[PDB]
Amino acid sequence: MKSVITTVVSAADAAGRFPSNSDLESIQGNIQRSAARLEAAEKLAGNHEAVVKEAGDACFAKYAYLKNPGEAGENQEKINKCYRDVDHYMRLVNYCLVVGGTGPLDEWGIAGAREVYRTLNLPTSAYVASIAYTRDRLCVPRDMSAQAGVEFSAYLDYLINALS
Amino acid sequence: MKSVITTVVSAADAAGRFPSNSDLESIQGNIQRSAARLEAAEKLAGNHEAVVKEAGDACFAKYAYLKNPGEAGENQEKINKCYRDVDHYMRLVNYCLVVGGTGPLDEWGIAGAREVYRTLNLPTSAYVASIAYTRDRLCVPRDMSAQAGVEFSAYLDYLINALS
Amino acid sequence: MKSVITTVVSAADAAGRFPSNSDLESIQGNIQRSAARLEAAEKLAGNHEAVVKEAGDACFAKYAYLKNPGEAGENQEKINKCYRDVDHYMRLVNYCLVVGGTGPLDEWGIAGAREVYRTLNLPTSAYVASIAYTRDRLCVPRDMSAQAGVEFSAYLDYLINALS
Amino acid sequence: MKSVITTVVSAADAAGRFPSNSDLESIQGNIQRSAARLEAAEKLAGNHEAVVKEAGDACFAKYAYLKNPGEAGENQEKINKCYRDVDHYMRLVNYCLVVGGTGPLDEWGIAGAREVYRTLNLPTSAYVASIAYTRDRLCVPRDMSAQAGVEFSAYLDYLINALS
Amino acid sequence: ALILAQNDHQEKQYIKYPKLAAAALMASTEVTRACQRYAVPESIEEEFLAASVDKVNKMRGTTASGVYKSSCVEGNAKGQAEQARVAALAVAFRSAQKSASQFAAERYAQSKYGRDLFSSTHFEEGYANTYPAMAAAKRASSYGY
Amino acid sequence: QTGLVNSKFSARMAKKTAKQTKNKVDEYMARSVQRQYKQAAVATGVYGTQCTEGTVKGAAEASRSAALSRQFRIKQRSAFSKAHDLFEFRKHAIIAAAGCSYEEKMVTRFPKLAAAMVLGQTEMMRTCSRYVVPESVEEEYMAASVDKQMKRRGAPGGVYSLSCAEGVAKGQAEIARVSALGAAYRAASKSASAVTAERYNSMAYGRVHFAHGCSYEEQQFNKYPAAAAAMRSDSYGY
Amino acid sequence: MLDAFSRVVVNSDAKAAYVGGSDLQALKSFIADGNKRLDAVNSIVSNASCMVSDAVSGMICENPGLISPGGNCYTNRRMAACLRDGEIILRYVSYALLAGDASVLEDRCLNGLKETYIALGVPTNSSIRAVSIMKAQAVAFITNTATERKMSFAAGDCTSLASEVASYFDRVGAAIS
Amino acid sequence: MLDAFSRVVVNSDAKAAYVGGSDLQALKSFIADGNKRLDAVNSIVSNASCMVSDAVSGMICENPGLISPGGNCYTNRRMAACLRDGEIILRYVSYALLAGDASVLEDRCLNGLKETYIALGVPTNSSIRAVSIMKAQAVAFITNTATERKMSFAAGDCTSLASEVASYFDRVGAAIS
Ligand SMILES: *C(=C)C1=C(C)[C@@H](Cc2[nH]c(/C=C3N=C(/C=C4\NC(=O)[C@H](C)[C@H]4CC)C(C)=C\3CCC(=O)O)c(CCC(=O)O)c2C)NC1=O
Ligand SMILES: *CCC1=C(C)C(=O)N[C@H]1Cc1[nH]c(/C=C2\N=C(C[C@H]3NC(=O)C(CC)=C3C)C(C)=C2CCC(=O)O)c(CCC(=O)O)c1C
Ligand SMILES: *C[C@@H](*)C1=C(C)C(=O)N[C@H]1Cc1[nH]c(/C=C2\N=C(C[C@H]3NC(=O)C(CC)=C3C)C(C)=C2CCC(=O)O)c(CCC(=O)O)c1C
Ligand SMILES: *[C@@H](C)C1=C(C)C(=O)N[C@H]1Cc1[nH]c(/C=C2\N=C(C[C@H]3NC(=O)C(CC)=C3C)C(C)=C2CCC(=O)O)c(CCC(=O)O)c1C
Ligand SMILES: *[C@@H](C)[C@H]1/C(=C/C2=NC(=C\c3[nH]c(C[C@H]4NC(=O)C(C=C)=C4C)c(C)c3CCC(=O)O)/C(CCC(=O)O)=C2C)NC(=O)[C@@H]1C
Ligand SMILES: *[C@H](C)[C@H]1/C(=C/C2=NC(=C\c3[nH]c(C[C@H]4NC(=O)C(C=C)=C4C)c(C)c3CCC(=O)O)/C(CCC(=O)O)=C2C)NC(=O)[C@@H]1C
Ligand SMILES: *[C@H](C)[C@H]1/C(=C/C2=NC(=C\c3[nH]c(C[C@H]4NC(=O)C(C=C)=C4C)c(C)c3CCC(=O)O)/C(CCC(=O)O)=C2C)NC(=O)[C@@H]1C
Ligand SMILES: *[C@H](C)[C@H]1/C(=C/C2=NC(=C\c3[nH]c(C[C@H]4NC(=O)C(C=C)=C4C)c(C)c3CCC(=O)O)/C(CCC(=O)O)=C2C)NC(=O)[C@@H]1C
Ligand SMILES: *[C@H](C)[C@H]1/C(=C/C2=NC(=C\c3[nH]c(C[C@H]4NC(=O)C(C=C)=C4C)c(C)c3CCC(=O)O)/C(CCC(=O)O)=C2C)NC(=O)[C@@H]1C
Ligand SMILES: C=CC1=C(C)[C@@H](Cc2[nH]c(/C=C3N=C(/C=C4\NC(=O)[C@H](C)[C@H]4CC)C(C)=C\3CCC(=O)O)c(CCC(=O)O)c2C)NC1=O
Ligand SMILES: C=CC1=C(C)[C@@H](Cc2[nH]c(/C=C3N=C(/C=C4\NC(=O)[C@H](C)[C@H]4CC)C(C)=C\3CCC(=O)O)c(CCC(=O)O)c2C)NC1=O
Ligand SMILES: C=CC1=C(C)[C@@H](Cc2[nH]c(/C=C3N=C(/C=C4\NC(=O)[C@H](C)[C@H]4CC)C(C)=C\3CCC(=O)O)c(CCC(=O)O)c2C)NC1=O
Ligand SMILES: C=CC1=C(C)[C@@H](Cc2[nH]c(/C=C3N=C(/C=C4\NC(=O)[C@H](C)[C@H]4CC)C(C)=C\3CCC(=O)O)c(CCC(=O)O)c2C)NC1=O
Ligand SMILES: C=CC1=C(C)[C@@H](Cc2[nH]c(/C=C3N=C(/C=C4\NC(=O)[C@H](C)[C@H]4CC)C(C)=C\3CCC(=O)O)c(CCC(=O)O)c2C)NC1=O
Repeated sequence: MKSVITTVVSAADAAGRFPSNSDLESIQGNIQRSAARLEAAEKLAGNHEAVVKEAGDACFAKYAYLKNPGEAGENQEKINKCYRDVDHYMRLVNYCLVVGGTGPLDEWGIAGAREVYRTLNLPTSAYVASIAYTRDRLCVPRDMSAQAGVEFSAYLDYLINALS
Repeated sequence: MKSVITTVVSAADAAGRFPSNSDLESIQGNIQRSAARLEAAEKLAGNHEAVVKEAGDACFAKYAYLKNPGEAGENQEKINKCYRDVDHYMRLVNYCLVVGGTGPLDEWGIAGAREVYRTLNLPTSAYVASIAYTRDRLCVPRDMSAQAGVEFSAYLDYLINALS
Repeated sequence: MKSVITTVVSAADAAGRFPSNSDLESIQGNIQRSAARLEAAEKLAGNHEAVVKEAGDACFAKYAYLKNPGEAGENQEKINKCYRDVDHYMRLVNYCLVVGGTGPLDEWGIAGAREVYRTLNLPTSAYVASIAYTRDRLCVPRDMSAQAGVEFSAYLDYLINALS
Repeated sequence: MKSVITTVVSAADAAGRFPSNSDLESIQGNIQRSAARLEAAEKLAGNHEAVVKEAGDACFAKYAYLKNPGEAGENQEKINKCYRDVDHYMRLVNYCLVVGGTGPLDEWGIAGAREVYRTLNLPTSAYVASIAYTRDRLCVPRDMSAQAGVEFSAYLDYLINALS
Repeated sequence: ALILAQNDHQEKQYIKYPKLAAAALMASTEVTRACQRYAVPESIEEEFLAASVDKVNKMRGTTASGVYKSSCVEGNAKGQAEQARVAALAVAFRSAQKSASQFAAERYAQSKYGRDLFSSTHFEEGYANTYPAMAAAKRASSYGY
Repeated sequence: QTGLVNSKFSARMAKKTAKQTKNKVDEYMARSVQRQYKQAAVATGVYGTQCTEGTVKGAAEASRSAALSRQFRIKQRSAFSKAHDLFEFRKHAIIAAAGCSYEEKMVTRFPKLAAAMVLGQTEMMRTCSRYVVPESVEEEYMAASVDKQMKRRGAPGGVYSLSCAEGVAKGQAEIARVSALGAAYRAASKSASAVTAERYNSMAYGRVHFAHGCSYEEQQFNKYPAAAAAMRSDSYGY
Repeated sequence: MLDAFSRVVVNSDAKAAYVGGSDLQALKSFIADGNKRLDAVNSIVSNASCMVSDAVSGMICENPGLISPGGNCYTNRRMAACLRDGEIILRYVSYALLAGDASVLEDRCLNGLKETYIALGVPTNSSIRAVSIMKAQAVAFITNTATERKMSFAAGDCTSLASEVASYFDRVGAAIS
Repeated sequence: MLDAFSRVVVNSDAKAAYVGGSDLQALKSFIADGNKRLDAVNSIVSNASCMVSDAVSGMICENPGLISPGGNCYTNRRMAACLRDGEIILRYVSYALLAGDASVLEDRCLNGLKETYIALGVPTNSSIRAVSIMKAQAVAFITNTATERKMSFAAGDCTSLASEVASYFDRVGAAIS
């Protein structure tokens, strides 16, 4: 759970000091920008069951060769394990704009994620064909406020650049 | 030395990453506080040698014995050498209020103090007889404002929290 | 605990050695010098109620300012406990004379010294102020010998030079 | 070179202390003890051509199988490379009378001696045969005095305890 | 000069005209930097080894009895001899200010300079192969310094 | 001008000689491998508390003047004691290069990179002294059994040496006293997944660096791993 | 180490449900009184060095049987080591006081210290007196009922987040005993 | 480590002076241009895993002679080193983008980097290509003139932020050669 204020107080443990004025002023900025993203949370979290039906096949419009005989998205027990798993990555980033830090990113989608994609023989470039289409689907008029798709947009291509 | 950003840029240096949205928000409190936090920079630096005279003899008001032979303040230049240092003590915290972080007071003044005052035979309470006269000489609306004022006292008794 | 004898065993412990003809040969001096250093051990012990009283206020005869409230040396219950401390100092300085080194003083007095005089905000030179009255008061033809007057005073200034 | 001086200063060096009361009396015993440990050294130096010669052929009297072909006494020069190697030890234990510890013996004489002999086919059971001949041949009124004979004996059997 | 001439004409140019044979030696050390004034020793033993040979090179700046010759002389007027000192250090700060590609060039050159004109044996061309600045300080015996 | 010996006044050679550049390429390569292991220490932006410098008002600043003055002692060694750990650090650092010819190209090149990578590999896997404590006197008397064996290289002939030197000034090792006893408490309350790798790799740390053929000692390591987490090389006298 | 932000999401993933708008009841409130939080944490550090001479010296005056031969805190090696660990229970809670959860302290301090409080001789009786006064002083140091100090404040309410300074220092005795 | 908020307290130090009232103008302008200075960084580090892959292949399609034998980027191992040190370089100029001073890099990356590619024989002219091509993408990300990613922003002056990422990027080229 990497966060904003857990990132602050740890060096005051690691160097062993007391909380001064310099340590608390970082969370004065955790008033304004903490608020502006939390509107975009439930705006996404109420509709996470709907946006997966255009997010999943956005990979499969690009990669329909994963439905070949002897493949990764070939059949219905893998298809319904695909359509179940595309929003798990968003529930990671649903909690990202809840705490404000990158907690469930660096806790549940990093360690060995480069490994088990190669080890379970599923393409690493497949999810980036599934979720960039979600990030490149931004109409700031009908989505949210102006700044609410600024930090929120930066997560959805962080997983693009971290995973591959 | 140590700043508002130095910890959160080393928390991405020791991690070895580009700065995430955790420390992207860390500079938000840097700009909400600077409206009146370097207010006390040149207000102090326009009035610094008035308060070296105001509290610099208010330690000799408490301890009026220092002119005896054997201890430090027994001749004219030695107490004149005191007034340099009590200028220096709101030098390197006047640095700190615009630096933000607590670097150059630790980097120069407050660390290494216990070893040199033991050797040079001078009481560390005989300093804080001057510093504790300053914060109760500050006025809440008259000298600065309130949110300006909280960043004066809480640096001033944090000084004697590490001097005592 | 450090002495002549408990040095050379732990010196010859980790070397995988049996004590050879330097290890015992150091103790060959430690029997004749024990006659001259324990001549002063009990004369201090047989007249210890003298030094606890007209040196503890003679300590105050150059540090008299502590008697004021706000400080910690002001009233009788903080004289009831004040003379108790030098009782622990006149005890601990007696026990070095039956050891052959600065063993019990460093183990019991110096460990933890510098951090409880200043967090109690006691001026640590006032714990040296008693000892200076003690040193040159012990004359040669009356109290101790010439060869016992030197080494108890060589035991004495270790408590001078370590406190500040 | 482990001397009765050097054994105590390294003990105070690594801990970071001055020469204290544990160190004043530790070398008090280097005058009244070395009033007799020198007494064997001028006795050994003026009678070393005979003491080495007596202890030399006492080895060859006991183990007369060294003369055989294949062993460590078969030729004239291996006769001299044996009568030399006791003159080395009768210098080294002369030297640690002058040091007063084990210094010349444990550094230059016995350190790794159980590798040269076992590789060069030298019987270390014959080395203790050639040393122990003089270990009783000293005569407590005739070779030296009894405060010097216990001194000279204690350096021989430490060498005998090493090689065995 | 006879043992660096490439031509048989150039040999004749040095035998007949002595002021040319002089400056043909001197010009070769300027361009192929095998002077003392261009040699920086790369170690503390070389700074001893270079100092060991010019104690003999300065020893011919004095006569057979030890009185000073006219050759080694560092001043003629009031203040000139001090001005020669403040001069020569700017040569020294710029001798050690070459490029990384030109220290490599005179490293092999001073080794070649010592073993061509002064060495006749195998040990003499061993101190030149191993320490170039020690061979670079080998002067040409027509000077005094 | 003349040589430095005679007839000349001030110093020369403000030029990095060929040995002098070899030290800097060693030091840059050593600071990189130092910082790279500490990236394996803290694997997030949240600090793992084995990076805890000090824990009282002054112990953090007190760790500074001890660490560099200790490094001064490693610089202050003899010609023998520098030629020894030259050859001795590298063959431990060969061993950590498990099957890589490329790393053992440049560990015979940079001896400080040999020195900087051997001890930080231990601190990455926390297979060293104060990172793992035994559970009972079953292993406590066993783990400290090699501890008195290790300092036999420290004091060679009874007289102490500067390897195990603790304090250089008044009141230094007594703040080091209270610090590492907190590390002895900081070693006591680690995670569940954490401690179940410190033991099961210190029993592999000894079997490659110290065992070399003895299947008896492998019984000692695989039942008592904390006795191997004190074993070190000859270069540290302690 | 978590905070009260990251406290509540470890059960939301444990039911794998998204953070709803029903969850915003705590999150509207905490950011709004967030300036009411750190406006008391200034007072916590501003009596740091004097705290280990207030409650700890308020303990020896309750029982002088510890400074003579016969006490656990008899020499200065253990006189300091009681008040040196006085200020750590100031220190670790300050990270947790602004965090809104004790995830900072209860792993690095409160787990393992109970058995560290076993082997020494530190009394269970004197293990609860200092933690009450250094709670009841910070009860006052939030409320500014310090009888000889009233410092600078944006006046109003702070006694709502004075509930945590009692809700934090009860689990010291609940887990060491 | 230093930065522009703490560069002045180095500058005021050696003349024994303070932070005067007229020197604030670089720093009072900082906190108002900081709202766009934070709007500059997340434009860069969103696309950052492409930025080394855009650039070092730009050295490959410029010079294909290095993937031959004899080249310093031939083997499959050494390009894993190269892409690693490709993304190191912008990871540290991104720090000076938030710091505003060069005192991040030549104490952590440039001191001796000139000499540590000397003994490794890394061709320093090729590393200049991996510096400048990264710099060209940086100014196109700041001014948003790069073709195929259109990011929303706030309008206003930004023409001086790209002016300083040139000054940092060419400096790391200035000290490697
Ligand atoms: C070889 C034939 C060859 C290349 C490889 C390529 C390298 C190169 N690219 C530029 C300009 C840009 N590079 C960019 C980076 C990326 N573009 C993308 O679409 C993704 C996001 C990313 C890689 C992950 C960008 C954004 C630009 C700016 C233009 C734009 O608007 O896209 C240069 C410098 C200028 C140029 O030469 O075109 C180079 C050298 N070009 C090659 O010729
Ligand atoms: C594993 C985390 C880590 C890294 C990376 C690191 O460099 N140190 C640790 C934790 C850490 N330490 C500090 C602060 C200090 N550490 C020291 C000790 C070192 N500094 C030195 O100068 C020397 C001598 C060569 C050593 C060993 C010191 C002195 C400090 C400063 C404390 C003080 O002097 O008051 C920090 C905090 C850095 C910050 O953000 O301020 C961390 C996380
Ligand atoms: C490993 C080298 C060694 C030998 C041999 C040995 O006996 N002790 C060590 C080093 C050493 N230390 C001293 C003196 C002191 N050592 C300590 C260490 C403890 N304090 C700590 O904080 C820790 C970490 C857990 C430890 C082990 C202390 C407190 C002292 C006293 C300092 C003093 O009184 O000056 C000595 C020399 C004297 C001695 O006999 O111990 C040596 C060689
Ligand atoms: C000629 C090479 C010499 C031989 C042979 C010798 O034994 N001494 C040389 C001649 C000589 N020079 C002096 C006095 C001075 N020489 C000076 C020049 C040196 N100082 C420098 O900084 C440098 C360049 C790095 C040089 C060459 C200076 C200056 C003096 C002092 C002049 C003065 O007026 O005092 C003497 C006199 C004895 C002496 O050493 O002072 C001689 C014999
Ligand atoms: C005769 C009574 C001996 C015996 C002696 C031999 N020693 C031989 C060689 C040898 N011995 C030493 C150790 C000795 N020399 C020293 O300088 C010192 C310390 C200062 C000591 C203790 C060394 C190092 C060597 C090898 C070098 C040398 O020649 O001195 C030797 C020759 C061995 C051979 O030629 O194979 C002999 C015969 N041999 C005996 O059996 C009894 C014990
Ligand atoms: C369909 C669009 C996807 C796809 C989905 C599959 N995932 C399979 C197994 C699997 N994947 C993960 C990672 C991800 N899923 C999660 O539930 C979580 C976190 C809780 C993460 C990070 C996990 C953990 C698992 C195993 C458990 C599970 O089923 O969720 C899978 C089965 C492959 C196989 O059995 O060989 C499929 C089909 N896979 C694809 O290739 C496309 C891109
Ligand atoms: C005056 C209010 C005190 C007092 C002051 C004295 N200080 C003396 C010497 C001294 N102090 C320092 C540390 C100080 N100087 C600095 O420049 C800085 C940082 C910027 C600090 C913290 C130093 C280094 C020195 C020695 C050099 C010098 O000032 O001469 C001093 C003279 C002692 C002596 O040299 O004999 C005095 C009298 N002493 C007092 O009694 C009052 C309470
Ligand atoms: C009197 C001339 C002094 C002075 C003395 C006071 N000391 C007080 C407490 C105190 N003193 C020591 C040092 C000493 N006492 C010991 O028991 C031992 C070790 C066995 C030593 C070295 C300690 C450790 C303490 C704290 C615990 C205790 O009370 O023993 C004290 C009471 C302070 C209070 O009640 O808060 C006084 C008055 N104080 C002075 O002002 C002059 C200089
Ligand atoms: C077994 C662990 C080692 C050992 C190491 C020593 N560490 C000393 C100080 C110290 N070292 C660190 C580790 C820091 N360096 C790293 O490379 C990494 C991660 C990769 C980290 C975190 C820390 C945190 C400290 C201070 C705390 C401490 O250890 O007490 C040190 C000097 C004495 C000392 O203060 O401990 C040593 C000797 N000790 C050994 O004998 C083996 C080689
Ligand atoms: C362990 C031995 C030991 C001592 C010597 C005394 C030390 C000592 N002497 C005196 C009291 C005295 N002490 C001395 C001794 C001396 N006066 C001098 O001027 C010289 C410096 C020195 C002799 C060379 C004398 C002469 C008195 C009588 C009154 C006085 O002069 O102070 C007092 C005050 C209490 C009293 O009246 O007795 C004390 C603590 N106590 C001891 O426990
Ligand atoms: C036997 C000795 C003995 C003491 C020393 C005191 C110690 C002490 N003080 C307080 C109570 C308190 N203690 C403090 C502490 C301090 N006040 C300050 O100005 C400083 C910051 C700091 C001392 C350096 C404060 C601020 C209060 C609250 C009341 C107040 O002072 O306004 C309490 C708990 C409630 C109470 O009884 O008041 C105790 C036990 N009591 C004792 O029985
Ligand atoms: C980064 C620097 C920083 C600080 C130093 C603190 C300081 C601080 N406190 C408050 C603001 C406040 N502080 C209090 C606090 C109190 N009122 C009381 O009656 C009690 C005595 C006390 C705590 C118990 C209240 C009631 C408010 C206003 C309400 C609110 O801000 O939510 C404000 C906002 C009001 C203003 O702009 O002045 C600030 C900056 N907060 C910070 O962000
Ligand atoms: C914690 C996350 C966090 C941030 C990243 C910043 C985000 C940020 N940037 C700007 C605001 C701005 N940002 C820019 C920057 C640019 N405009 C361009 O056309 C260029 C492409 C680019 C410069 C390189 C400009 C010009 C403004 C307007 C000036 C201003 O509002 O300060 C604003 C104010 C306007 C708005 O509400 O959006 C905010 C909140 N603040 C935060 O709290
Ligand atoms: C903290 C400081 C730090 C850096 C500055 C970087 C850079 C860096 N790269 C390498 C090591 C290397 N670096 C490169 C990179 C290149 N070679 C080229 O010709 C190109 C110009 C460039 C490609 C981008 C290669 C190819 C190697 C390995 C060489 C080899 O395997 O033989 C090394 C030596 C370490 C090692 O070899 O393992 C360092 C320090 N990494 C760091 O950790």
